[PDB]
Amino acid sequence: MCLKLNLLDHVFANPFMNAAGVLCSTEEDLRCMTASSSGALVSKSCTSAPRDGNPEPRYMAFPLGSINSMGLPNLGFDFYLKYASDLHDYSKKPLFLSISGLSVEENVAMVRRLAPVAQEKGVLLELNLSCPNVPGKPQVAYDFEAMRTYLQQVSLAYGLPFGVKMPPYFDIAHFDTAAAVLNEFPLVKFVTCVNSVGNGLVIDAESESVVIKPKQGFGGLGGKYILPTALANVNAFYRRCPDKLVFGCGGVYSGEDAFLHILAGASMVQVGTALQEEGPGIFTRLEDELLEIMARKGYRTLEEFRGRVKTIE
Amino acid sequence: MCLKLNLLDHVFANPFMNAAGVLCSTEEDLRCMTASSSGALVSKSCTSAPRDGNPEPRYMAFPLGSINSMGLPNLGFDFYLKYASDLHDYSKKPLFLSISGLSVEENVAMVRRLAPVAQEKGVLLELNLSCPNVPGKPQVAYDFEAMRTYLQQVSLAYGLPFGVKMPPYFDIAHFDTAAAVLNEFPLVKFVTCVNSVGNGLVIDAESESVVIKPKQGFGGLGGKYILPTALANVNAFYRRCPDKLVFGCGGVYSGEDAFLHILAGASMVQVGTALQEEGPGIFTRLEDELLEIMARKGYRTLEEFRGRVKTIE
Ligand SMILES: Cc1cc2nc3c(=O)[nH]c(=O)nc-3n(C[C@H](O)[C@H](O)[C@H](O)COP(=O)(O)O)c2cc1C
Ligand SMILES: Cc1cc2nc3c(=O)[nH]c(=O)nc-3n(C[C@H](O)[C@H](O)[C@H](O)COP(=O)(O)O)c2cc1C
Ligand SMILES: COc1ccccc1CCc1c(C(=O)O)[nH]c(=O)[nH]c1=O
Ligand SMILES: COc1ccccc1CCc1c(C(=O)O)[nH]c(=O)[nH]c1=O
Repeated sequence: MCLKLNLLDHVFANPFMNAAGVLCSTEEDLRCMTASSSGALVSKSCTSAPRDGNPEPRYMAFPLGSINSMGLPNLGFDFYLKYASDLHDYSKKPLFLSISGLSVEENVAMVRRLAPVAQEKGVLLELNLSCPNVPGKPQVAYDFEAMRTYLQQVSLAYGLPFGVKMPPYFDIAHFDTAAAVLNEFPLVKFVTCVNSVGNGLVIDAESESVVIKPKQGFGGLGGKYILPTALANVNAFYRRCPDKLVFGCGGVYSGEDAFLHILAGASMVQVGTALQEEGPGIFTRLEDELLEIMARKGYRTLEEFRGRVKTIE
Repeated sequence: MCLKLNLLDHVFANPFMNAAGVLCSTEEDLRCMTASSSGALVSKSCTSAPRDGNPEPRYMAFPLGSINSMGLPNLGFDFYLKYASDLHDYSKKPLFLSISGLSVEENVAMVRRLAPVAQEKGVLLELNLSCPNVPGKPQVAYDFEAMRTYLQQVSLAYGLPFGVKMPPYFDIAHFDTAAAVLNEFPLVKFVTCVNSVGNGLVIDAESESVVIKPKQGFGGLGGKYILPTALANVNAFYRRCPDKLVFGCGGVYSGEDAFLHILAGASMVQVGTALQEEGPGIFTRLEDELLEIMARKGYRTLEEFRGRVKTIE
């Protein structure tokens, strides 16, 4: 019985990894993720220049999940490119590098310089499209014309297989349109579903106050709130993009939740809120828990059940 | 100490009512809601002709909420219009009728017939701007030009104050656009935020199956999963639509949850999943709980805290 996978010309001990943003901003964080039992890691979504992000408090967690308006804090592209080129030990596990430029030109600038390190070292690009562009316009992946432009320019600039981090969608027409945009780009080899459920609002009853400072308390939701949303997106893109991989992200706290993601179509399974809350020991727990469900069911490998969710009649 | 309020030229014993679709389809259901302690009731969204809806199972509930793809089952507009005009006891509480025609023309035809009953009896119109999926196009409230058409045509055809049931939005630009549409229409006097979080997917681990039959298991989410989404929409439209009332719906299981909705800006507070699961007894509990939290805080009226959620400076 085993959790091994072989995809994107890399070998993974198990499907688990951090979600971009969690335990991945500093060298210390990336060393910690590398030392963990995860099957891979992704570095913090970066911009060309370092960012301090938004004022605190900017993340808060609760029994059913988390809310954040971090402001994209990160150490800048050059730091994560150096980590990929010179510091990461690729004998331990594969590395993804997430980029999240605030314009198409910023993305292009970065991926031009990532390319030779991807080619030589095998770091894998995740492009965040659940990202602001022009204020007053929707985020990139909710603006299909912008999304197409970003994908065309990054495809041309980078020229190697990459993946994309998607926001959740809520309307069948959007699933259809979004997947058709993605399927225009052969270099998009994996699709990570999902980024946060956007612009939720947590209010504390005792204090009568919102719980984060930026955006008058509005921020993106993760955790137990979003697992059925996550599963729907994984399965919608799994069905619509038969020549791509889907990676699942949202609401994973247990091996059971991972099993559901995988039944929906997930290859890799990313862990955000739960990892932020529990720390990197979560990965040995998730592995044990998933193996125990597999043993009970008689499944020996992940491919035996991946995408095999049953529908009714 | 009592929770009685006046809105829309009606008096309400308390801000609670059912959410459209729950406990409101049949004459029996409407009589049960009328006999309850709720401050108001709303009828099942209707079409011009009766509908069977989708195959069963089409609703399921879980500790964190519910999923549904009912398919707009309803007894038809003539039945609900007769209920409003002949059967409802207005001395007990106000009645809202929800309309959800499958085209603008169908909505116009229903509202032209409702108008004189509204004038004579004081029934209130809630226009549902959510739709079965049509391939190649989004739900009406996610297509802003379609929404503007619907509202223009209904406003002209009806000519009296009405409200609109909205799906959740997840993007700040979308809140700005949606609210600007709604503010073009002076007759839209209340906005109900929110309908279900669209097209989630619940999967059962043991059976490895989806839990509802229609739409390959996809359906709208309610209950605990959606409370921060609901609060965000309530507050976003409360801030954007100062000349309208906002009715909150989503995630209410307790008086504290109602208190959060009202802090965010809600005038009435609708109860869907929790009502389906607990039954109409829930209304007495919710009242008791809300009054208890008001007493502990020193609030004597709802106006004292409605929309007064605090932000961090
Ligand atoms: C503190 C925090 C920071 C985040 N930063 C990013 C980011 O920089 N890039 C990105 O793609 N997603 C980011 N996300 C989103 C997560 O990658 C993930 O998509 C989301 O939290 C849902 O997964 P979960 O339910 O496991 O939390 C962040 C999430 C959190 C909680
Ligand atoms: C079984 C069921 C049927 C529903 N039917 C409708 C409907 O006919 N019209 C409508 O406006 N909303 C309908 N809804 C949505 C609810 O009114 C409500 O917006 C949603 O369930 C979120 O509230 P909750 O978290 O309290 O469940 C339905 C919900 C359920 C669970
Ligand atoms: C400036 O970057 C923003 C701002 C608001 C919302 C989302 C982003 C992109 C970065 C990001 C953030 C973030 O830094 O707020 N949080 C997430 O949950 N996911 C993300 O992808
Ligand atoms: C989201 O509304 C839909 C979805 C599919 C088919 C019909 C509708 C409108 C009626 C409705 C339904 C429904 O009858 O399925 N369920 C909801 O949660 N909200 C509704 O407003």
